[PDB]
Amino acid sequence: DFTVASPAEFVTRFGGDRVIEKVLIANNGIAAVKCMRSIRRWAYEMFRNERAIRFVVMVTPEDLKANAEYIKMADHYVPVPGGPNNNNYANVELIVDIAKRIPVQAVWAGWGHASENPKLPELLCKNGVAFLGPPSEAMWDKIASTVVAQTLQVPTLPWSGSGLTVEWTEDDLRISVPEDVYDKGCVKDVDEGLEAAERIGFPLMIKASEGGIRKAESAEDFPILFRQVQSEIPGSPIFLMKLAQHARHLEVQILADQYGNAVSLFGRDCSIQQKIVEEAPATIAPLAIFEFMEQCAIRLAKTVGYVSAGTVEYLYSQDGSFHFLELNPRLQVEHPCTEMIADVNLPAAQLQIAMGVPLHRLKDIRLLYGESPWGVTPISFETPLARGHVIAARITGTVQELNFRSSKNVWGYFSVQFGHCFSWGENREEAISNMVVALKELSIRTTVEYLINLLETESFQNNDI
Repeated sequence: DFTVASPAEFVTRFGGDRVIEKVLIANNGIAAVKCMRSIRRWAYEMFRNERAIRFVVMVTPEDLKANAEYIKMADHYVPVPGGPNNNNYANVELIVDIAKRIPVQAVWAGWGHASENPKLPELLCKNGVAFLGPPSEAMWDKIASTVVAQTLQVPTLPWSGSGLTVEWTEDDLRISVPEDVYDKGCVKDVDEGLEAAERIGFPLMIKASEGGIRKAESAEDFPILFRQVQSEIPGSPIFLMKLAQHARHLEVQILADQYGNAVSLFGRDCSIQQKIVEEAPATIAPLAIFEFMEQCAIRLAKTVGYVSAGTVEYLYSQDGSFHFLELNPRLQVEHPCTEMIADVNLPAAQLQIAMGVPLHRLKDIRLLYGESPWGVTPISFETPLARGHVIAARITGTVQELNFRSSKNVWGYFSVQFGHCFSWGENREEAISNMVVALKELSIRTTVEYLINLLETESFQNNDI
């Protein structure tokens, strides 16, 4: 019930600093379709015009030949070289050239391809183009980020850099890891390798940071395996990190604006492991523990100057301990789980953030926090209940939506085959049951029998680790 005439009017009235009305999508397949469907839906709601934000897509010969849906869906497309993605979707220089020549005001890369390449936002920024994602400085490996996490009192697994911290009360006058602290997290010799490994305990991983990884069971296996890592990527820093036991992958979803505000959007639990089944919210962890995880995730995001959507990945074990793995600096294909339980349109939030709109002016965010939809006053994101429950199951640039007649709260896609079904319920029990009902409709096979067995076992229904 608050609408405006155009993107320029929107940016002004909602406190932004940059008009974005045409976006280049450097991706194909489901990413491109979902980006467009989500932002057009928001565009319809904000401007009463579904095409107020225009989309240009990049298209390979392969995608054209298959007549991929996202091609005709877009308002414009640009043919690009085929072959492996270094020729097309992951080619930063090409993405940037296309973006300047059209011109568009922003690029969305979604997941895969160049989405994790710092050089993309950097070159886009150099050239006056926005990125729907974190800035290059934010996005600027496992050794440094783990040191940054420890500096901010986020728990990490025992590793060759355990206990390292950096100078930080430098305040919101971006953190940085000194070359000299970085090295103490590295093992140079088999000899100092073995010493570090005796502090850490076995089993542990030996990892080339420029990856080149071996699992080591003992001090006797260690030297052979360490030499193998060095042979596989010569010159790389090597670090050691302890394996985790009786553990589960969980994530906190984060959304940050360009003003140092960041909020969590609950998170996700991979309850069957690649991920076969993913769930939102992560009910495996007691709420008090998960909110502490959220607060750690948020502090990390603010300190590195994160912008846009991102995931903080954790391991969680039966004994309640959790450990930071990494901040995955992009939207993920499983994001509809989060959108559903939080009622947040994530690609549209990414767009609004790229136009300079603050978090507290994002309507979905205000409503999530029980505030007026169109108020202007800041919100304490430190001082919401999940909307039901979602199970996402992996089933196994053309995109076919999945067709449910008898099953109700279920949707999905597959593409060329792999896809997901997503099932919502008022609680976990109903979400699981709706999923099983949908898979049975799907079965009129192999993937469905595999999943249905999974979902029907007591261990899963109880959510054991």
